[PDB]
Amino acid sequence: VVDSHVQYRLGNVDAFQLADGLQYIFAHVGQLTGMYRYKYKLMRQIRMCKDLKHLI
Amino acid sequence: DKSKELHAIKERYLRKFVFEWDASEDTSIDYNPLYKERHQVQLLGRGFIAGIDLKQQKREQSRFYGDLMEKRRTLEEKEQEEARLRKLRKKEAKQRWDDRH
Amino acid sequence: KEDMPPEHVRKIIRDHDKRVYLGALKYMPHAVLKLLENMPMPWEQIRDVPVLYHITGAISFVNEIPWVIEPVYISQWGSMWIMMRREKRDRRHFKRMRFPPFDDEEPPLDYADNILDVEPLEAIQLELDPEEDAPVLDWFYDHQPLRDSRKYVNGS
Amino acid sequence: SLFSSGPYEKDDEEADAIYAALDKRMDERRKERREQREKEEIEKYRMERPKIQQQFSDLKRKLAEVTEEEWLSIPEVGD
RNA sequence: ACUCUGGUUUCUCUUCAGAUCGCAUAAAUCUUUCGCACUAAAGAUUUCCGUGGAGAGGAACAACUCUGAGU
Repeated sequence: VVDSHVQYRLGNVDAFQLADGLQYIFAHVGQLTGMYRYKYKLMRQIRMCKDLKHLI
Repeated sequence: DKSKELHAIKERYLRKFVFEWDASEDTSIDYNPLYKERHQVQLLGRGFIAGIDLKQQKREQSRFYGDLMEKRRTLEEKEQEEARLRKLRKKEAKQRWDDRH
Repeated sequence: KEDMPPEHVRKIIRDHDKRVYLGALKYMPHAVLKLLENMPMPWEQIRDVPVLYHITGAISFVNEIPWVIEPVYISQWGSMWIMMRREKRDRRHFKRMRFPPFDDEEPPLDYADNILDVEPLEAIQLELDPEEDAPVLDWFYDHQPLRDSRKYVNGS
Repeated sequence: SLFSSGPYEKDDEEADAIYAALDKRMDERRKERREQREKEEIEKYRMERPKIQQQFSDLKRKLAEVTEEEWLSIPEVGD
């Protein structure tokens, strides 16, 4: 997230592109983060984020 | 449906990290038509749901309130409404005028 | 306990008995939570924030809290949604980042060098027509909209 | 602990004292009520949770009264 | 229309708060529950996420616009 913000502030991508990147780094991020194996309980939060992404 | 309704009446009388919630766990499969196809919340022809596209939401209106508005409004009221609609269309065109490639 | 300029903290970070550093390292998750909470909103381009730079420099925590007026935040979110819908329906050739940053093993970019120099691009600020947005023209966009208006807000 | 207890010093003592004071200050929010409730719960559990040692504690206290002749005349269980 | 204790902002500490302490929402342990528990419910406990109440102390600039009061 911090590096995406830096790239948004380094002129690599547009601000709308930064918002899309944040949306990707939050929703559908269980695959990217891979925190489910570390703590199985987080899968509920991952499913909630997926549902929020679907609604949005 | 009908057989499903009768079966429901009789019934009332008597590891793996799944990422996406499967559609099996969904609800709102109602046999009755009245509780399946219910009239939407048409806010007196002047409102709609949030988030959805305003142009799309207004386009897909039921037109029931619009008919009453066009068959009840006064002639001067009709002229004022036409002027307001013309102003809104001009604003949309100005928005459409700023779009180019 | 007077404050100090951030330049000293940046120099210490770029420059820095392992007792003091190891002892105070026990609060990194709090710093991570503070950094997540104090991330800039889409309406803001650069969001300066106050932090707590440890003497050892092991962890710096953002002392500020993200308190925002509810109607102002709702208006910002609605304007952001409208602008996003417009940009999506217009810029159909949208190339989302949709990838991890290039630093697979690269050293972290120095915020002084590659982040404190380039002027950022314009954020997602919906156009404000003074015909209907006059009462909230200046109050619509800010890190803290009413951080100084005594008449409107409580204060700092 | 991943950090060996060996490499300490007076500065280490000061840093540890400061960190422990900060932790104790940040842990005193509900510390009094939590401690009182936990003590009451332990007292309640003492009614239904006798230690194996506690079990034979009353017998072991009186068992010391056996004299040396009594503690030496104990026959082998084979007879 | 006379006068009068009465300024707000902000920092810190203590203490209390079952009030939707917060128009938000997590974690952990035990317990009961059918398993053979991310994909599950119940009861409790605890720590965070951060508040309101009051008191105490501190530094900035308002001194009576204001209001309550002494006409």
